[PDB]
Amino acid sequence: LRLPVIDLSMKNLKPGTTSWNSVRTQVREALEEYGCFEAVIDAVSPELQKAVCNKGHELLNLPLETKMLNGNKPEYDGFTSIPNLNEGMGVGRITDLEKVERFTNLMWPEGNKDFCETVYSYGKRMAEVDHILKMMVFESFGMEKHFDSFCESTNYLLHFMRYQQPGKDGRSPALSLHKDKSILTIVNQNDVKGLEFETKDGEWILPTADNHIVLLGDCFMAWSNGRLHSPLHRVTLVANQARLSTSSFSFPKDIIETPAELVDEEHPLLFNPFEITELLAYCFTKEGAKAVCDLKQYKAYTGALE
Ligand SMILES: [Fe+3]
Repeated sequence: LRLPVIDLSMKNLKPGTTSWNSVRTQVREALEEYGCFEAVIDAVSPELQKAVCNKGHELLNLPLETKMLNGNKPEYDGFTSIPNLNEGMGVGRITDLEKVERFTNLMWPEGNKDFCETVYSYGKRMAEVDHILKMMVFESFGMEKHFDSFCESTNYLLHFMRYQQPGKDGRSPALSLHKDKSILTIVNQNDVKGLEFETKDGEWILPTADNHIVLLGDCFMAWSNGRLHSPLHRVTLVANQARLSTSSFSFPKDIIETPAELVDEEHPLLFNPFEITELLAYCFTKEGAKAVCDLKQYKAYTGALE
């Protein structure tokens, strides 16, 4: 039980090249079988990775009243906390420099150029990794001519989750089982492990914290008509130390729609089209939390599997 490891060294990785075609096959197979993979990413230096970790702590160290200024939508960017367990919040529209500048001046009226420049740089570099990976998936399904339309006005999110020292060694649950509602999520654990995936079998893979982890969200699973797997995951601390994760999410401009090419006799249409803002909100309500672990419990489900 160990994840695929995919070398996304940007060197040599241009469309049409030999290395690109090899990496494309690895990405498609990993996201079909596991829904995730460890990724070696040099689009971001170790120096920038540590700077973004420091910026996450600086944001989460602000007063509660300041963090609340980022709104009441914890399904996307809003401040969330389970007392004595975890806290988190996000920078929405991280690839829009004007939106990052506004967010920064909301949090730091006297200014914080270091925070704004660091997080925008990381968001831009990780969005290119997301773009390349989606492109490889589209190419793998014969859909490269539909790719630019899919990607128009992609929404990117940078999200920090912090986990308090659990007070014990061994094993301390810290975040509950869910599927992400992104297209892709790219996670860095900042040298402390705990992210844990359920296999299709029902086994558990707890990777080390040396590399980025790519995982599929329910938007890509729906786009693929269930051909790709969105994996169930949770966080379990394995040591008495604090943990901060840095995660990059892609979301569509508005609608996800499954292309006709991926529907056939053996693969009936699983999901009607749906709006991401509605899905995200719904999963955070009492009546809609059934959809957190399974998009088939959402209103878009066709009932095809009877
Ligand atoms: Fe997640």
